[PDB]
Amino acid sequence: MQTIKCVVVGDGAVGKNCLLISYTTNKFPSEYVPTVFDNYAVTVMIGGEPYTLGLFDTAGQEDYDRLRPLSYPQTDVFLVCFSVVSPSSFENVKEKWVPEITHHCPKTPFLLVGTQIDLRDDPSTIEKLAKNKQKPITPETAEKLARDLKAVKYVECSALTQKGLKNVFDEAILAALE
Amino acid sequence: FGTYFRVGFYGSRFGDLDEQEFVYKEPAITKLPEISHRLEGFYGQCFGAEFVEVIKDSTPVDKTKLDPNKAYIQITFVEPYFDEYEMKFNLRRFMYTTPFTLEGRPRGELHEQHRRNTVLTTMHAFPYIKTRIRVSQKEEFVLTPIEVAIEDMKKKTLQLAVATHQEPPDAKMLQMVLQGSVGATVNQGPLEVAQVFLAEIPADPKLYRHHNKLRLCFKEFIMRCGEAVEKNRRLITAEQREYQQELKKNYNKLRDSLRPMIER
Repeated sequence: MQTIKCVVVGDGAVGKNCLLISYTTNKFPSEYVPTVFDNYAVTVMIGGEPYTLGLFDTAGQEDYDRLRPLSYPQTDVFLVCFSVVSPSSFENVKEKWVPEITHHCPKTPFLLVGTQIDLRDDPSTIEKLAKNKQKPITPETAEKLARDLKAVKYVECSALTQKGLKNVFDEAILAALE
Repeated sequence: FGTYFRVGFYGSRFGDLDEQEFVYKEPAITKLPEISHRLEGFYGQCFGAEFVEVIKDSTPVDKTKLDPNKAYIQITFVEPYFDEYEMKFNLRRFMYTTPFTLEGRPRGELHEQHRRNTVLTTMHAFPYIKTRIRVSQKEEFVLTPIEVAIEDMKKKTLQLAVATHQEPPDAKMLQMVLQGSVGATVNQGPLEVAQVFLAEIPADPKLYRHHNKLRLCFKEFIMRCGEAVEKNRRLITAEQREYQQELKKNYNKLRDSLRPMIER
C-alpha cells in the first residue's frame, strides 16, 4: 500500500524531533545533519514486507493550537510523546494531547510513547528530580495510563541509546494496519 | 540490495580487532538500532555487558577519552560512494557524513554549519564471500556552510518533486513533504537559508560559484513548491480545505520573499 500517515505530538522539548530525525536517517543524536525542513519519511521492513511511514513532526506550543490540528485529517496513527523524566510532559498527555487528538480523530489509533528512557535509571537524574519533589515515570504507570486512556499501547525508547527506537515505529505501523 | 555500516572496535579487550574498522553489509533495510543491538548484545555475551559501550558518534575516536577497561564499538551508517562527476554490483567505496562547526561542536547556525564526508575504501569489493570487509583507506572531504545548504536544498527539491509527480498519486506523502517545505513549524524554513547565503553578493569569485549555484537551487525549489501546491488542490478532502488554504498562503509568502534574492 501507500504512505502511512503518522502524526507525532507532545510537549516541546521531549525529544520528538531528535528521535524522528535519528531513526529516519540512521544517525545517533550527535551526528544527525541539521535541516531547515519539517517531517520525515522512512521505509521499514516488518515480516519481510516494506512499509512507508510519513512522520509529521508538530510544534507543541500554544501558538500552534489553531494550526496544528489542520494536519489531523486522514491521520492513520498518532504518537503521543512525553519524556519519562518530565512529569509535566506526562501530565500533558492526560490534559492536553489525548483530549486534543481524540476530539479531532475519535476513531484513530494512538500510542503513548515515553522518551529519554536512558535518563530514567540514572541515579543522579532520579536524585535531581527528587530534590525538585518529582519522580520519573515508570513503565508501570505509563502502561496503566495507556490502558486507562485507551491508547493502542505504550512504547518507549531512547534516541541516544537507540533502545526501543525501531520498536516505536513498528508498533505505529502495526497499529495503522489495524 | 543491502544496508552498509562502518564498524570499528576500540580497547585492548578486542585483542587483534582493537582499532580495526570494517564495512558490514546488512540485509535489505537494516536500521541503526538493529545492527547496534546485535553488536552490543554479541560483545556483551563475550565480554560481559558491563564492559561494552557503543560509541554514539561518527567522529574519529580519541582513545584518551575512553575508559581503557571497556570495549567500545563505533557504528556508522554508510552509503555506497560515488564522486560527484560519477553521479551524472562491484562496490569498494562507502561514505558517511558528520556535521561539524569550526567552533568545535557538531551543529551550529546556518552560517557555521559544515559537513565532513568521510570516504572509506574496503580491502576487497562487494559482493564478497564474507558479510563484512576490512577498511584499507579513509579519506576526508569537507563541505562549507553554503555547500551544506546547497545539498539540503537539492535533496528536498527532489523529494518534493517526486512526491508531487508520482503515479499513482500519494497525497499523504505529498502533504508531508510540502507542509515541511513551505510550512515548517519546528525547523526554521528555507527563507532563513536565502537570507544568510544569498542576501549579499560576495566579493570573492570562488564564493560566487556557490552563491550562483544556491540561487539556482532556490529557483528549482520554489518552482517545485508551486507545482506541489497546485497538485495538492486536486488531492485534498473537503475537510482539508483550510489546510490547503494555509499551504497556499505559506507558499505565496515564501515565493514573494525569495523573489528579490533569486534575481541577482
